[PDB]
Amino acid sequence: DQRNEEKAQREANKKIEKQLQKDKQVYRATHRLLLLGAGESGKNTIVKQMRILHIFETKFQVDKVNFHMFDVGAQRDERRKWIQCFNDVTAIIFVVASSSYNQTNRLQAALKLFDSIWNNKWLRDTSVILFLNKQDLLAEKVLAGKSKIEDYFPEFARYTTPEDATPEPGEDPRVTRAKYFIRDEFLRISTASGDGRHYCYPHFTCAVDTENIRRVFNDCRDIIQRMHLRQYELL
Amino acid sequence: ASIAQARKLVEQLKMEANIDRIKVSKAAADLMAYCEAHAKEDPLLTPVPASENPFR
Amino acid sequence: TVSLWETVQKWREYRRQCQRSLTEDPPPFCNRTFDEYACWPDGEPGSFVNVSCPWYLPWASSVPQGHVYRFCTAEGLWLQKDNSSLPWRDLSECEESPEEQLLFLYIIYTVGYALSFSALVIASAILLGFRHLHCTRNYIHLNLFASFILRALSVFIKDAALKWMYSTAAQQHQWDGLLSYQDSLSCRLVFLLMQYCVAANYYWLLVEGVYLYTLLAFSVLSEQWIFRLYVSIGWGVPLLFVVPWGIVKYLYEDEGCWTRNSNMNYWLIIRLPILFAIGVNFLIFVRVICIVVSKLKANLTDIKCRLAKSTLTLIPLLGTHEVIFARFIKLFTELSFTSFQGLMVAILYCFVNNEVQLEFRKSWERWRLEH
Amino acid sequence: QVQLQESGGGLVQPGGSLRLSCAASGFTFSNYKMNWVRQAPGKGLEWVSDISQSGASISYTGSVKGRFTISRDNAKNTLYLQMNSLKPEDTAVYYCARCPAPFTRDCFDVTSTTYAYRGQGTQVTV
Amino acid sequence: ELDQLRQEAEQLKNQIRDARKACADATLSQITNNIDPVGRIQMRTRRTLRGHLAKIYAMHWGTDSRLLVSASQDGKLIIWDSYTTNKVHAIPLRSSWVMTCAYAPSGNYVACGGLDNICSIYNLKTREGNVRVSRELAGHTGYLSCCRFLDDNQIVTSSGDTTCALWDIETGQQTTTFTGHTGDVMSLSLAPDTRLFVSGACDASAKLWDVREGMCRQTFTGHESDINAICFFPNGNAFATGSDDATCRLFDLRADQELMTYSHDNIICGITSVSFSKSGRLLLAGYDDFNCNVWDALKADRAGVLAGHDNRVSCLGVTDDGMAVATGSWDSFLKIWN
Ligand SMILES: CC(C)CCC[C@@H](C)[C@H]1CC[C@H]2[C@@H]3CC=C4C[C@@H](O)CC[C@]4(C)[C@H]3CC[C@]12C
Ligand SMILES: CC(C)CCC[C@@H](C)[C@H]1CC[C@H]2[C@@H]3CC=C4C[C@@H](O)CC[C@]4(C)[C@H]3CC[C@]12C
Ligand SMILES: CC(C)CCC[C@@H](C)[C@H]1CC[C@H]2[C@@H]3CC=C4C[C@@H](O)CC[C@]4(C)[C@H]3CC[C@]12C
Ligand SMILES: CC(C)CCC[C@@H](C)[C@H]1CC[C@H]2[C@@H]3CC=C4C[C@@H](O)CC[C@]4(C)[C@H]3CC[C@]12C
Ligand SMILES: CC(C)CCC[C@@H](C)[C@H]1CC[C@H]2[C@@H]3CC=C4C[C@@H](O)CC[C@]4(C)[C@H]3CC[C@]12C
Ligand SMILES: CC(C)CCC[C@@H](C)[C@H]1CC[C@H]2[C@@H]3CC=C4C[C@@H](O)CC[C@]4(C)[C@H]3CC[C@]12C
Ligand SMILES: *c1nc2cc(Cl)c(Cl)cc2nc1NC(C)(C)C
Repeated sequence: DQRNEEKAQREANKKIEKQLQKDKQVYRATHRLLLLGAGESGKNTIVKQMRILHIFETKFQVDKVNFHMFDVGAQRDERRKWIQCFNDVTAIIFVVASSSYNQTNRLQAALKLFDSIWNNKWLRDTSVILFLNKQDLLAEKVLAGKSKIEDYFPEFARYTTPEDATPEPGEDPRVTRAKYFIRDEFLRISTASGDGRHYCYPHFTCAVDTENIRRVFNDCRDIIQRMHLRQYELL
Repeated sequence: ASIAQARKLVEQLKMEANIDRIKVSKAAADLMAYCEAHAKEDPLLTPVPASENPFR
Repeated sequence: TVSLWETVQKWREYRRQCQRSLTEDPPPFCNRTFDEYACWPDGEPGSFVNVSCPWYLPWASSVPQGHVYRFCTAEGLWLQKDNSSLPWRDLSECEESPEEQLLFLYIIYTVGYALSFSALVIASAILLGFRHLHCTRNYIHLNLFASFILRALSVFIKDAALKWMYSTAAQQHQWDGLLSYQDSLSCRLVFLLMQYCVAANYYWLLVEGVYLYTLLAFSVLSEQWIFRLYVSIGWGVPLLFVVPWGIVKYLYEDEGCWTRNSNMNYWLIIRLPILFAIGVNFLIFVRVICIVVSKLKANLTDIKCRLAKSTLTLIPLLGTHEVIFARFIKLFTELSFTSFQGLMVAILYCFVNNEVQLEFRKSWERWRLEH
Repeated sequence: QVQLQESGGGLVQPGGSLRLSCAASGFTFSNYKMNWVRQAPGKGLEWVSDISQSGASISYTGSVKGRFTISRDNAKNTLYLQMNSLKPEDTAVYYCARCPAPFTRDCFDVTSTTYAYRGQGTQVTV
Repeated sequence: ELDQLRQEAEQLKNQIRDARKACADATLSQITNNIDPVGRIQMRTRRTLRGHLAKIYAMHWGTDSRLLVSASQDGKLIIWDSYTTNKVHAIPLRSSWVMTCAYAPSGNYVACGGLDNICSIYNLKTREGNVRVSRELAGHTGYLSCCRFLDDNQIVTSSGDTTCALWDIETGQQTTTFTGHTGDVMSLSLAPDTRLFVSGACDASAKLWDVREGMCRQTFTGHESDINAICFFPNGNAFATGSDDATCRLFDLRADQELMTYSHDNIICGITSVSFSKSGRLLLAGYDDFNCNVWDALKADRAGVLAGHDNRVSCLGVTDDGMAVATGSWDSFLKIWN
């Protein structure tokens, strides 16, 4: 008889669909984060502190919210293709080494890869959390003044600090200039294209900074909130 | 360094060069011959009746 | 139109008055006759009664020039050539500003509900027929549309049933034959359905607000269980306060098809939960507007003319028309806004919505290419 | 075949001027975004200057702004880089590259170590 | 010695190009002008298989032409019944980023591979019915982009490692490594005789490998962007490619070059998946504009459109009798068409 075997298929499918609902309740609860970065950009320490303090795969949980960070390691340097895998990803975590030298314009390399992420038509709705790492080694670098960004960016000399500057105690004007100047070199790309779909959240971090897990959590809440507010066209 | 890459690429170029290539006219004839010969066994080229369509 | 109500009350009170009047004064020509629905007055022998048509109908003051002339015989009242005992009389002779004002208002409000109902069943069909719009926010939207449609048909009923009764009674100068339906439990129960449709509309607006707010705040929820919870709330908590209101009206209150909220405290049983729904919708509305302006102020020119469009799109959805309402112009706006908010929600969330304009675009062009 | 042959490099004294011509052949030049990258001695591939398909949007690296200028001939499938007022840091093998996808503003991995649609490079010594 | 060997390479390439032009005595646009068109192919969605939670990246038919496997970014390898629309197995994967999946032609095994650089083998015909890992084929230094089960415990895996591989599952070691691609190797397609396979990479080039010998039998250039999909012609003497170039090219193993270009000026979207009809006259192509185009394989005409996907169509698949077309997409829905 074929009715009985068909009803057995229906019963197995019923069990499987119950399991798939139970698994989707976990899927749409965890947040997928693609973690990009250049060579030895200091992102490994950020992985370690987000791992222990509560490719490679990291599942952590802050404020009862689950996050999955996918450090693309043992992968080639041609990020053209596997990055299409990251559309459902809530946030592409972009780590830039602000004081990568004291090799060859790693900052302009990050600016061009950032521009290629925003103008990518599949990431035209995936927001980018931007971690300008090594803000402490850039402090001593530019306040020392032996290795400048002016030789790499002449408009830095012609750039005046914005009124929205909030220098940390110990942040001399020579460092909060380069600090906010680079940030607006990236915001020049973040605002000249794709408004309202995706958003850049630049931050200044370092290996000793630990609340980076909340700055990313706060801005992934911001990402989801703006995705909903544009689902209702409220924004 | 790159000497091994260059020697491997040139041996691959000569391995790909010494092949029995066929005229595109004959290949075109073969392509249209298969498309014309097996057109009857294509139930999407010729729309199969729904009576023998299991996906109905 | 307005109410075949109070003229019924009039009739009854009237009869009680001149009943005792006629009993107190018995005329010694014309003899006494009680037609069981009309009390006559106490006159004098040797004279005749010349009076305008009775006052219980408001249209007596429409043309006060109308008159009642009833002559008397020794046998009293007429019996007709046919098989009929109704006395020979002509009384529609005095039957054909507040009237005009309220009329234009009501017809405009019915036009609003009719357009809202039509466009809204169209919008529900649109939300149902694409199968890509099937999401949980669109399931909440379909339920909210269905509840608005339920309240629209419910108001159609609430005005057509009254219209009917008024028509019949006035038409035959009848006033009997339909009070046996007014004193039945049938129109009471359909009126309970009316209050439930209204309450369910307000609470599905509330559910829409709650869903959007929790979508912005607590994104860790099971959309299989939370959607059942939201449907259960939107369809059942209106029951959970409409049917105790019904049993309170059944136990405590009199006839009148339950349309007289004379004891307003008993109607508060359904007033306060709807006011709670409106208040929580308002709190969610202000929190979402605070969030929207925070996202706008954290961005980079003029947020005012865009916040204007956002706020004007958000008002009908959460149904924040009511926050001012919860006296002509007052009731005029309190009716017109709730009448047109169905049309406004239908447009704003199924016609000018970009995702449905995309869906529709796709489907249209698909079939276009097909043909 | 994506073919990117280049000419015009060589030896020049510090402070001179040079113009590198990128004669593209095998892919329709007007369809895809083009740019220059360079690999100075010191193991660094850096992007230099963008130019869209039509030539409307042109950016430059800071160290080459105002002194480098790029043109494009979508008809001849050629890209030019006039290198005026050269500095001793400007010694590099210059690769004329195009990003992978046409009709895209995005430009991925042109500076990758083993990109496929990157030119053969010309050495410009200052 | 490098410049002179590059000169040798360029002149040998020029020799190959001149020999191809010397083989170019005509074209299909001239010989098949006397070939009648297939008409308008108006195909409609027959079944809607829903249940995936994320983008559906891969899909493969069973040998019975009844059962599919669909791999999706949520971490699921679901076995479907297209006749009874029933899920037979819901295989959770260790790595969520599953970029490929395969149904063994014997029906016994099912593979899946992705960013973990590992091709995981699950055993379907197990004594308890519980589909369990048999092997974890590690060894690629790049993400696993496409794996096709060869018959006799062999599996042909293509990676972003720029290197293909033929693995012996029983031992767990690859017996051959196919090298020569400079870009991420994106897709595989076993020939009908399963003795040669073809590889597409992000170098816009395709390589015909001899799985028995281990040599690239043939390198086909002509595409302009990243090869996203490859599929053999039913006779195994030609294959079709789809790339981000928004064009499909049809290479012939004998003509050693392109036969036809399947492009349209109003098409600017990359082609993610390719399949064939029983006659090879209908070319199934998934697109980024959310719909599949059924190209006329002899005229480069868009014979039809399979539209109805709300997002990018990522994987196509034809039934073994050709009776239906499964189309998985980034909308998490796998639709059966006929
Ligand atoms: C195209 C379809 C889906 C839209 C259907 C809209 C229909 C249901 C609308 C259009 C006109 C409306 C009617 C026109 C006016 C009246 C008279 C009023 O005293 C009772 C309601 C009633 C009878 C309306 C009932 C609903 C109605 C019939
Ligand atoms: C008074 C009448 C018109 C109300 C009828 C309720 C209808 C219009 C509404 C109420 C609940 C809704 C359903 C609830 C959820 C689902 C499950 C989904 O997988 C398919 C749509 C479906 C089935 C909706 C279809 C429309 C629906 C049935
Ligand atoms: C007078 C008639 C038309 C009123 C009909 C009201 C209908 C549309 C409302 C009121 C009660 C509602 C039901 C309340 C409870 C459930 C059980 C839940 O598991 C599925 C939804 C379901 C089945 C709802 C479907 C819609 C529903 C039936
Ligand atoms: C007198 C009251 C009842 C009616 C006034 C209109 C109310 C409902 C609406 C219209 C404009 C709205 C305001 C516009 C935006 C802001 C700025 C925000 O930072 C706090 C909330 C606040 C202040 C909103 C509160 C509610 C608001 C004032
Ligand atoms: C007056 C009655 C009839 C309608 C109410 C008008 C309301 C809905 C509209 C009209 C003008 C609108 C305001 C115009 C612009 C601004 C300034 C902005 O910074 C806060 C919101 C606010 C204040 C809008 C809130 C809503 C608003 C007050
Ligand atoms: C009684 C009158 C006011 C009803 C008016 C309904 C109007 C406002 C609604 C109903 C149908 C709607 C259209 C539905 C489909 C499309 C195609 C889309 O690509 C552009 C928007 C457009 C063109 C909508 C414009 C607004 C529209 C015409
Ligand atoms: C634009 N700007 C404003 C500004 C103010 Cl103060 C009010 Cl009240 C309304 C505005 N509306 C717009 N744009 C419309 C809604 C398109 C007229």
